[PDB]
Amino acid sequence: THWFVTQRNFYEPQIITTDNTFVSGNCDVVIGIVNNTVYDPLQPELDS
Amino acid sequence: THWFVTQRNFYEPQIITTDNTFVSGNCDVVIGIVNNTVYDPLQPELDS
Ligand SMILES: *[C@@H]1O[C@H](CO)[C@@H](O[C@@H]2O[C@H](CO)[C@@H](O)[C@H](O)[C@H]2NC(C)=O)[C@H](O)[C@H]1NC(C)=O
Ligand SMILES: *[C@@H]1O[C@H](CO)[C@@H](O[C@@H]2O[C@H](CO)[C@@H](O)[C@H](O)[C@H]2NC(C)=O)[C@H](O)[C@H]1NC(C)=O
Ligand SMILES: *[C@@H]1O[C@H](CO)[C@@H](O)[C@H](O)[C@H]1NC(C)=O
Ligand SMILES: *[C@@H]1O[C@H](CO)[C@@H](O)[C@H](O)[C@H]1NC(C)=O
Repeated sequence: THWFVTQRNFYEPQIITTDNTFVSGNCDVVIGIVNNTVYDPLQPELDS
Repeated sequence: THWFVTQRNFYEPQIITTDNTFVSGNCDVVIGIVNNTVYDPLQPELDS
């Protein structure tokens, strides 16, 4: 049900954030891309 | 005219930000250092 990002050689699930991932292109080009939510750690810091 | 940062093996220009670069030293030591503007993605989030 949930999506995580792990190191390749050892299972260690982390919450998918903007500090784990980078942005390039859009979803109309990558084959097999999946919808999910990426957590932004700066948003609740701004809100609080 | 403009300055970008790209991976060395494939031309893919990106906006020079504090997440693409690291700070060390000052302008008076590096030979050939060039003036430019480094974008900070946190400033417009703080301002908005
Ligand atoms: C991922 O979400 C996007 C929208 O956030 C979905 O794209 C939509 O597709 C439906 C049906 O084709 C359209 O009614 C919407 O107008 C589309 N929105 C956009 C922004 O394109 C996409 O289908 C979702 N991906 C999957 C496979 O679930
Ligand atoms: C980069 O911009 C700085 C200004 O922020 C320039 O530094 C000035 O240049 C001359 C002296 O070299 C005078 O305007 C000031 O005394 C300098 N300021 C400081 C604090 O160094 C610098 O010359 C510019 N570099 C280039 C090549 O344009
Ligand atoms: C994987 O292959 C199946 C066919 O067995 C297809 O239905 C599915 O869309 C494919 N998914 C991706 C990400 O290529
Ligand atoms: C590069 O070479 C030119 C001569 O063609 C010289 O004017 C310039 O100062 C040099 N710059 C550096 C950083 O060595």
